[PDB]
Amino acid sequence: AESILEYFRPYLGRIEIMGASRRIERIYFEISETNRAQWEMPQVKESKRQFIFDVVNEGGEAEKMELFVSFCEDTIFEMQIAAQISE
Amino acid sequence: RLRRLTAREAATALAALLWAVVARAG
Amino acid sequence: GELEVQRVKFLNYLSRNFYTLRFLALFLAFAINFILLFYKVSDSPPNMVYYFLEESTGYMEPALWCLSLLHTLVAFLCIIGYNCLKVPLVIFKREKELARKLEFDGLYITEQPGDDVKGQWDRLVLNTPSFPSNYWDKFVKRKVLDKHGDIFGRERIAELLGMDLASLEITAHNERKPDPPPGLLTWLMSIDVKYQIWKFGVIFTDNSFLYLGWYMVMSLLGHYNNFFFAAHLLDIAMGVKTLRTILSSVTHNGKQLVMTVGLLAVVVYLYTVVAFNFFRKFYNKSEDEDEPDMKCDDMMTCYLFHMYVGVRAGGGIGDEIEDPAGDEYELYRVVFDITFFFFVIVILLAIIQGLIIDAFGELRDQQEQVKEDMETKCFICGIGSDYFDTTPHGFETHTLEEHNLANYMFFLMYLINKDETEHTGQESYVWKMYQERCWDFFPAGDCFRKQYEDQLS
Amino acid sequence: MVMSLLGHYNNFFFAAHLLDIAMGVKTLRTILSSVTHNGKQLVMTVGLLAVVVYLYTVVAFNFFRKFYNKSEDEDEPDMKCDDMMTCYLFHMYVGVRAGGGIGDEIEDPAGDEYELYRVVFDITFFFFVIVILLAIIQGLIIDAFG
Ligand SMILES: [Ca+2]
Repeated sequence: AESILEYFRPYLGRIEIMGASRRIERIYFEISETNRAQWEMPQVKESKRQFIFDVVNEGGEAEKMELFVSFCEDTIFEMQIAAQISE
Repeated sequence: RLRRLTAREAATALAALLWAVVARAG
Repeated sequence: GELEVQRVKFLNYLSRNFYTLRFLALFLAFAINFILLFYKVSDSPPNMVYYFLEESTGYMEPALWCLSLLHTLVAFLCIIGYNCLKVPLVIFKREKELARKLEFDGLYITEQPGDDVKGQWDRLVLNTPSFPSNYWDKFVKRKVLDKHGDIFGRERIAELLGMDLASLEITAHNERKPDPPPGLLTWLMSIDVKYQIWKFGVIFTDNSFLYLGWYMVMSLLGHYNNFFFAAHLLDIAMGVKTLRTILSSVTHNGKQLVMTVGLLAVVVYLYTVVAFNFFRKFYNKSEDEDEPDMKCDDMMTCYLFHMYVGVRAGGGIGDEIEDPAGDEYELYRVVFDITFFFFVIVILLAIIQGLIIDAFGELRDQQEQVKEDMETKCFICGIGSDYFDTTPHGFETHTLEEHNLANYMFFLMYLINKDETEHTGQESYVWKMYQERCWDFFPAGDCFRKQYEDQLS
Repeated sequence: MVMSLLGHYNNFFFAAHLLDIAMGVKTLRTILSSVTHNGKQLVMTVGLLAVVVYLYTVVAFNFFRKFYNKSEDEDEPDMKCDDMMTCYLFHMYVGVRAGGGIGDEIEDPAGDEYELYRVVFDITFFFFVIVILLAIIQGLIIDAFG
């Protein structure tokens, strides 16, 4: 089953979590058919370059990761309105 | 042309600037 | 109302390519300013007249006036594109922080509102019925009531945060719900005009919006017979990243030199009065056969003289003064002159030059620290690349199958399109934990292998 | 080779043979390669120099035209602030090479009219080209050895 994996690698997303078990595991899931392709956009890829800049020059407690989720919530809203503009 | 600045007017403006700068960290 | 769809569809074209439209200003600014370098003033109309000299070519006709409006029009559409593409999010940024504030904090309720710049203005939206008009959550008023309405005067909380008759209408919207027809272009004035003022206040406080708008006013003002079109070059040519560091350097240390240059103005003052009291008879600029122009006559005239010549002399005050070879006070001036040389030119100017150059001593370093973290840290879990270089490509593969800080946004996006029933035994685990906004689920120190070190490589 | 062949003309082309080989010394190569190493940096910076003077070029040509006055004997047909390009050429042929600011080859600003305006123009020129910008350009080249 080599051909199954290659055609699904652009549709397999991985993650590592740490909680409720005092140990780390892996969780898999299919992503999408359109979101993965649309995420590669010059509109957003410049923003993350600014984003990765801010997280590193100022560093403290877990609030560093807090704003990281905040960016993710903000990022999809940019992506949400993006689909409403393109014909 | 523009307004003609006499010595006293510029002196007062610049001295007010200097005193404001000092008083903001005085 | 038929053209309304086309009008909106027309705006879609503008917002499709905004940065490209902005780029035309750069090239157009050169030509309108490059050819401006052929002016020739004359005392004769083609009072004085700012005559314009042209070349043999047929252009630089009054089409420059058409070129002038051409520069403004391409900027004019940028207003609409910015207003239609860059500011549905500016509202969202302020919307989210206040809603997230109200979930955890009761500053507007418990203690006092914040010495309240950009926060005092926020009290307006509390009574506006259309607060969640942009944010994802549209039920924030009910969560805040649950946690703080009972512990306080429930009517007071139900009054301050809006809820028009909702104290008894909270349970009213539970039996059924009809669907009224849309009344667009008929009852449009029946909107929260008070909230509209709140939106505009945020717009006029935006850093980016003013700068682009500030670009407009000169373009309109440039249509006067003047050279205002040159100013368009400066405020946009700064858009280059490496150029921005140079100009921002003086801004970065602005709080430091402002107190230092002041010391320069007082040291010269000491040297100003001492010469005006004793060395008055030596300045003597000596115009032909008479000397009515003595810089050491008025208290302010002598002061203006030194910082118009002395600090720009480059070599000390003893370069535009008369000869100190006279018998009287011969040894005193060299004390005055040499001490001047050390205590302004050699030292103070070097210090001022030192701070500005030292600004690059920090700004350049910040452009390198953003590269070393990428080579060592993954920014996700508290591990460097040292353990990942034990195996070949171990840090390289760590960015593809381990946490790549990119699949996470996809992972969250999958959650919205999945019902609460279909969540797995762990997908629902993070979803509840996400809502209470803790962030302990991130690895932070271990990625699938440190806990699995001795068990199996 | 080509200069050696071309050097047979009655000319001094033989001097160029010295430069391109005397660089063969290792410690000398570092010096000459220093400007090459940071070439991508100063090229965008020196451009900012050419535009800042342009701002000061137009402002004087519009207001301070009647002060330059190089004043050849008994007549003044040679005013640097007459043509749009002539004034521009004047500043970067004298002002940046003056070493002390533009107020070293200009006439006396002691006149009653606009007396306090020139010192604003003159002093601001001193800070924003000679003190800072030239130091920055010198800074990058010396930092190449760093
Ligand atoms: Ca289930």
